[PDB]
Amino acid sequence: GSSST
Amino acid sequence: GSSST
Amino acid sequence: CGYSDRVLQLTLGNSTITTQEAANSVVAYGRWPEYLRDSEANPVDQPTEPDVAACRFYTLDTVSWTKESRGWWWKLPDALRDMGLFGQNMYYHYLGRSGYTVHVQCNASKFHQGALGVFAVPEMCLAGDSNTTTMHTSYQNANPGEKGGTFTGTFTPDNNQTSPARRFCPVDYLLGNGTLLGNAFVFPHQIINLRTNNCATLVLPYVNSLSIDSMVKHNNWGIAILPLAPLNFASESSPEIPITLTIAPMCCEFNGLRNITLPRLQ
Amino acid sequence: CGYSDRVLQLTLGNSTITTQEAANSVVAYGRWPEYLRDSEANPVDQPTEPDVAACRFYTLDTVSWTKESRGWWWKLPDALRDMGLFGQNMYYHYLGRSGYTVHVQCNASKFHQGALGVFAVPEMCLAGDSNTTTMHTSYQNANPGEKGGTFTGTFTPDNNQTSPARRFCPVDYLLGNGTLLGNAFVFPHQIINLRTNNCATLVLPYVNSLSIDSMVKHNNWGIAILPLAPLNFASESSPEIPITLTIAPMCCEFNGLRNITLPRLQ
Amino acid sequence: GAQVSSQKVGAHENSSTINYTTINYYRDSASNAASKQDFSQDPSKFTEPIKDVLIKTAPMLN
Amino acid sequence: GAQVSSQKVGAHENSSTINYTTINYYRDSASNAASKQDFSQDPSKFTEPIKDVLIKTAPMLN
Amino acid sequence: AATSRDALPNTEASGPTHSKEIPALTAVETGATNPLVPSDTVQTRHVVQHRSRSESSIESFFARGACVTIMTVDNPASTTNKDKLFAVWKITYKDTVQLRRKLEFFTYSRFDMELTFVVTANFTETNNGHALNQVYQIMYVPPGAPVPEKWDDYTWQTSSNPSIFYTYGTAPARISVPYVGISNAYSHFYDGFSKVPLKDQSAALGDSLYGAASLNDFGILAVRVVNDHNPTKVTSKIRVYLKPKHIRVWCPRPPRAVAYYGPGVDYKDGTLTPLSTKDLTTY
Amino acid sequence: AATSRDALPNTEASGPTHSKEIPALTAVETGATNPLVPSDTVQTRHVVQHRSRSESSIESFFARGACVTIMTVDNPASTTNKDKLFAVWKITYKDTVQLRRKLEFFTYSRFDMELTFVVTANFTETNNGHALNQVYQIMYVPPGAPVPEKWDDYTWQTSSNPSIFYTYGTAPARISVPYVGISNAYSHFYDGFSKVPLKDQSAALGDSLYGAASLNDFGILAVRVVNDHNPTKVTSKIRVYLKPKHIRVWCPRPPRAVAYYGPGVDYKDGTLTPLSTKDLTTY
Ligand SMILES: CCOC(=O)c1ccc(OCCCC2CCN(c3ccc(C)nn3)CC2)cc1
Ligand SMILES: CCOC(=O)c1ccc(OCCCC2CCN(c3ccc(C)nn3)CC2)cc1
Ligand SMILES: *C(=O)CCCCCCCCCCCCC
Ligand SMILES: *C(=O)CCCCCCCCCCCCC
Repeated sequence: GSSST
Repeated sequence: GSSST
Repeated sequence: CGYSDRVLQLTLGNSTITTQEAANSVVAYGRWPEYLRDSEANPVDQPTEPDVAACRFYTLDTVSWTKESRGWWWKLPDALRDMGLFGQNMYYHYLGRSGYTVHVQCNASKFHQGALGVFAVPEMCLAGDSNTTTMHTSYQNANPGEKGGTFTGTFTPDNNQTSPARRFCPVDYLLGNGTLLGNAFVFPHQIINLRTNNCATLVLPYVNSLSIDSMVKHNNWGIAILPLAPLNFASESSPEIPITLTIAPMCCEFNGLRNITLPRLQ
Repeated sequence: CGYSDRVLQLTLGNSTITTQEAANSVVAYGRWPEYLRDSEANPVDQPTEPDVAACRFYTLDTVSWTKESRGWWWKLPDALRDMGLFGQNMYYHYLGRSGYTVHVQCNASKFHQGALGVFAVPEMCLAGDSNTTTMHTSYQNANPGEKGGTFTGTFTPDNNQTSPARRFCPVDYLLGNGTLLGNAFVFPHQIINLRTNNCATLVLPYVNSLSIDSMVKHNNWGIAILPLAPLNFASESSPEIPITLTIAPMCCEFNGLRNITLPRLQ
Repeated sequence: GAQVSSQKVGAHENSSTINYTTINYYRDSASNAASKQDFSQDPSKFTEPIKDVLIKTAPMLN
Repeated sequence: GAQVSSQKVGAHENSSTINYTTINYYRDSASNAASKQDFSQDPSKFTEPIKDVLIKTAPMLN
Repeated sequence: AATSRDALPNTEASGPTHSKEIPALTAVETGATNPLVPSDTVQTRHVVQHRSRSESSIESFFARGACVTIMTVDNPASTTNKDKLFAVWKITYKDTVQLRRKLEFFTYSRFDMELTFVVTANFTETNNGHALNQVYQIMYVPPGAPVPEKWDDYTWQTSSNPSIFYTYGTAPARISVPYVGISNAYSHFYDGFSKVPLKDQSAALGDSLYGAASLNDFGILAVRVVNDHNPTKVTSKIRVYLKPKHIRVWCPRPPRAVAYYGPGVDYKDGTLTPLSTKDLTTY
Repeated sequence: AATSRDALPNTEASGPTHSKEIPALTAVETGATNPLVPSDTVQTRHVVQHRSRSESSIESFFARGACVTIMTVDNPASTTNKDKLFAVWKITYKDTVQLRRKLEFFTYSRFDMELTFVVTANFTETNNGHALNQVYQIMYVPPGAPVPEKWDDYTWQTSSNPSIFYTYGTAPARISVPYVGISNAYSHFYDGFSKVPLKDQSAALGDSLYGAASLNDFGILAVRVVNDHNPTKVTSKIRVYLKPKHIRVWCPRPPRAVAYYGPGVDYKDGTLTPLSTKDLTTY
């Protein structure tokens, strides 16, 4: 999915 | 993902 | 790593002094300044303690050392009476106590000669100008403020019995008080010997027969500077070098606040 | 045990420099010289690395500092183009890279005054003498070799439109390039202040937008020496002291060997 | 493929970290916006380029 | 990175909480819309700034 | 790990001092700047610092679109004896002064580049006729490719060159360009020549400009109005805005203190006295 | 935890009373407002309250774009002896009255700001010619930066200043600005001066305006038509709408009751009698 930080 | 509330 | 007896930095409040040619520094009677302890306290009211506003380095007017110079003197706290918020705090309260860092400044060159004796004297009572009456120096003449006074090589009595000069006549070899200068070394002191050092630095505790007193009526310390060895340079018959005096109040506190004291200083 | 910031010994190849009056030494941008790494390499042929034959101390012609002196400049590698096996290696190869130890020498006496600003400038492009045309300084005039060039206190435009002088006109307070000298301190530098030190020592890395380049077409570093405080002595109206410049190539390597380049230097 | 980062929040509403989402649309990174997540370094190489480390309380020359 | 919140629903259709989605597109929070999720406080500091706490059933002056 | 937007160091409380430690005393001859903070020379209180250097990061300093050139093109009546004006611009940050001075705080730089094009048009003749909406062609011609000689010659075919077709009145055109240097970094200064004068060879043959590397570093932009000649003449201007994104810089330099005079570091007579009068003892 | 949109307190049923408790009696001298509710003085029924104070929250009260200024610019014929008009506006909420009065219910405020620009144009001459679509440049010039003296001078390059390039006929332009104050909050009132008159120093030297802090608080907006002079003159207006978002306010104040007269609190003669006639015993 989507890699935050 | 997406933090609701 | 490089550190030395000769190279010092002093910092109090917004002021810093540096010196590259010191001869260590003296703490009078081995006692660093301190605030008044509860066990030795006497006035019961909450003291005023100005801290950085008054405990900082005030620089007084520069004097000039020449082959004619017999010597200079100042009294504390009197010399600081007109200095910033220290003086203001002093004149608004009945009682006050204070310690001091005295830093005497006098540089010259590898080809000049001379030695200044810098003495810090507890209760430095000086002798007056009269041989007809005694203990008669006026408050105005006893307290020069910042400007200080000088020593004379000769006692010359005030003859005007009708309008007395009412001042001190401090003879240098008698330390202006009837005792011989060669023994003044039992007082906390340093020597500015021009081949060795720029300056003198003395840290003075509050000294008194009382824990706190009237600063306006009473001086605790006297700073006396006398030429132990006369100024000399190369071959010039009348040389001159400046002596600048910088003093800092320390651990000072005040009691008995009221309206401001306005002294008759003239 | 005795060791100090002021007392140094440097040794490269058959040459040793000693100094008893240094003010430490500077490594430009914090980078010591190094040979070209395989990950940053670009020409594929086996490099020539002269080592002790070229990476040693070459001493250039001594210049003279006087009350009239506005300043001196040199370019690298140009100043070293005629120096022993370094110059030979430079002119036989298309490509070359090199770092440098620059050691500026200038002693005087405890009674002299003055301060030299020694600046190592990456890509030190200087301004030309023309107001009718731009970017027109000839290769011969841009490259003085060992002798270097000087700064002027005044911009004086080349008027001869028929036979142009085609050279630099480097105005000292503008660092010869349109910027103010007081800011030249953002460049790797040292100051020879005569009361403090004999010399300046700067260690320079190879700096460029490329890993290796044409040394004959391009200078990487400029050495600029300007009097920040004018020479003065005792009372003599026209004093003089020498400034000797000694430079060493470091970690230098060369690529693209062929016949020797014979440049039109006049 | 979404990248989610924190906002350094200045003047907070009269209304816990606040975030913003980013997605790259193009294959060439030159097409990308500026992240603005930059680093800082110490001025040492410019302000202190001397070979021997300096102690500020100590004499610079010894 | 999506933020999901509830709508305080007024006039409900002739059709359980209803939601709305929000995503911040910009790094600077000043670029953000107004959340409108604000708080309320008690008027006390303006209406009752007296040092001694007041009991409304009691005499104000005693 | 120190982020550009982290808060700066807190001020620590510091008291009186009487010691052999000398922070105030130093020797600038060494080449170093004395790293002092207020507590080294004055009595300080404790302050929790909140300020940050976020906006003075290299990205942030250059994160703005700067005008680097204004190109002029037209579309005249079929009749007028003079040729239809198409524009040719050699790409550079040096035709204007502001961005140039900012980039010149540094010797070398490396960045991706964003170009934004603001296009405006107007009528020139006291006339009265009209023009239909113009479409502009902005073609990049890289060094080597055929430069256009006519508004309508074969080169505008662009089979391989990158062109933008801009429609008047729409949002301003924009493209991104990679780091295109043949060097590891862009050189803002080049202390050298592109040619060696050889003794043996003639003087005129070995000559070149000082500080100039490739005669044509990055090529040209060629712009035209694609629409055919219209009875009423319209003139148009293309303003080019350049922004350095994803930037890195090396070797700091003093800023330009006197007016720029050309592509190099040259200064001109009469412009060399920037600083004004102020007396030593006057606040 | 009490949200702005939570329902207000329910009314509770209350019966008859005969006691020593005196809610109705009080003393306003204390500085307090008596916290009474209907059940304290009348018999009440039970009501389940549904109303809320959502729309009177500080955000909600200010959550609207308000007109703070109208800037006028033009683009004349090349020929006309008079200069092409570009606009310069000093940024402020005080040139208009409505938003000013709302913000002035409070002494201090803190907010992010949204600016929206509505641009309109028209023909001025009875003439008959035309103009092609105008692009406008709105440049922010912060205090210190070179203010433009000409529609086309070097300052419009904007290498570092933030500019908006607006295309006529497109949706109105919009930007957001952070809290930019050099203070912890914006001061709507400053009871002081920016200068101390010193005895020793001359009277004229120590003088300054009352209630004014920095002579130039936030800089100026400079607007121009980027298009070149067109034979038919077009005049244009830029309306600036300001909305305070993410707002906080401190220290409540009475609203302005008499007409504003300038940037300060000054009132003018003849405008001081707001209230109208109504008799004490007339409903
Ligand atoms: C000496 C001048 O300034 C510079 O050093 C300098 C200036 C600019 C710079 O960018 C290099 C040019 C890259 C080109 C390559 C692609 N470009 C394009 C491509 C397509 C289109 C339609 N329009 N422009 C235009 C820019 C890099 C360095
Ligand atoms: C005394 C006047 O009113 C105020 O107190 C007051 C008024 C305004 C206010 O905002 C401060 C101004 C911030 C500026 C900063 C950025 N601005 C910009 C920036 C870019 C562009 C294109 N256009 N405008 C314009 C607004 C803050 C306080
Ligand atoms: C990672 O990105 C997975 C989640 C994708 C969410 C929707 C992305 C929005 C559409 C992007 C289209 C592609 C851009 C060319
Ligand atoms: C958290 O946000 C992960 C889910 C992302 C869903 C798609 C977001 C829609 C595209 C936003 C693009 C970025 C805005 C600059």
